Amino acid sequence: LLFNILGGWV
Amino acid sequence: GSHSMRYFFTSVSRPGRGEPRFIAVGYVDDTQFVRFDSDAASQRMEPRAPWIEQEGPEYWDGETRKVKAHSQTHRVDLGTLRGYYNQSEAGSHTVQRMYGCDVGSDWRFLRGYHQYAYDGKDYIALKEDLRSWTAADMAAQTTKHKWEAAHVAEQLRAYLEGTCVEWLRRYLENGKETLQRTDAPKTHMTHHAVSDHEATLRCWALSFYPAEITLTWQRDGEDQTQDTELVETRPAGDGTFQKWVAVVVPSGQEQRYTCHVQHEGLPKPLTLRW
Amino acid sequence: MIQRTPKIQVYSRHPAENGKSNFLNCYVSGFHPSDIEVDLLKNGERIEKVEHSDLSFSKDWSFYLLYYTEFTPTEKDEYACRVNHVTLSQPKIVKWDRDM
Repeated sequence: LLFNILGGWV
Repeated sequence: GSHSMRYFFTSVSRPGRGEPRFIAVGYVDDTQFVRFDSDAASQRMEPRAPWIEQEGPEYWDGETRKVKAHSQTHRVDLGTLRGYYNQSEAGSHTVQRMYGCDVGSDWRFLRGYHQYAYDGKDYIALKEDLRSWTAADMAAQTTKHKWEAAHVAEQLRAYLEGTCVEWLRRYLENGKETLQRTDAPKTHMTHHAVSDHEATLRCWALSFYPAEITLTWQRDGEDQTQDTELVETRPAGDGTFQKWVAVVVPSGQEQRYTCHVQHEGLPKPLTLRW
Repeated sequence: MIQRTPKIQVYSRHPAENGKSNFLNCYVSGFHPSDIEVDLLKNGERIEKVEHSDLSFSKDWSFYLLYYTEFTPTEKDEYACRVNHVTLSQPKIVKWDRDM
């Protein structure tokens, strides 16, 4: 299951 | 044995023609189980192993949803990073991201990881305890502050310590025929003398699973690992693995050089001779 | 830009026996950046039907791919892998030495 990535821009 | 779940992400900018190339792949141990490729036509997360194909549409909708968002994020990072280092927009550049979790033989959480690279070099990584970041340089340092402010580490830690581990166990169970197998290397030796006064002994390990292994030559039973010649473990292309180690030996002396093999799939370690 | 040279391995999926269908692998790894051209060669010519694995990468960020194709190993036929990449100034060809 993938990480629920939200607003994780560098 | 111990197990792990790992996601691997790659995004390559195409200077002139818009959308980056983005490839995402998921592994349990050495077995790939899902993939997304932005060049393929389905634009969905696709199965790569039978034991994932039983997951319902909710899974596949969620997994496509979250893998799209990974894509969009890297695509915006490509532009950002280009600014950070002040690069022209004529070159092609790469972001890679890798995260996942490890469990022991009792399937108990052992550790988490999450690292991010730019143009093939460390950018920023989550530290071992999963509460802090290590930044490669000045650019990463600015990314560190962003992510601290957004509590990205807290989100990842909760993911890596619970969700990640929990679904890994589900996968390990659902696909136990395959993921939980041990195939012992079918082993053997081949001899070859270049001229006729020194000889090369190659010791082969084949068709094994899982991919971890020890293949070593010893002299007189004393560990001689400098005059040796090894290759990286390669995939046989069918879900098992191959490796060989080789040594040079002055014709007439081989009896004090033997092959030493360890592997999960063997009841006892193997020895070899010619 | 750190760029890394691909290491190349040509081998067959199983131990090869003249006459019986099989699979030939070209496994390229340790490379950076990701763009890479891999042709599997039969007697100096290029086989049309050749699939590859999904691009992935090692702990050290260098990528690795597997190009494979079924073939039947006669005793006379020559098989090799040809790889070009930005770190190779000249295409590299590695020969399938069955009795390695």
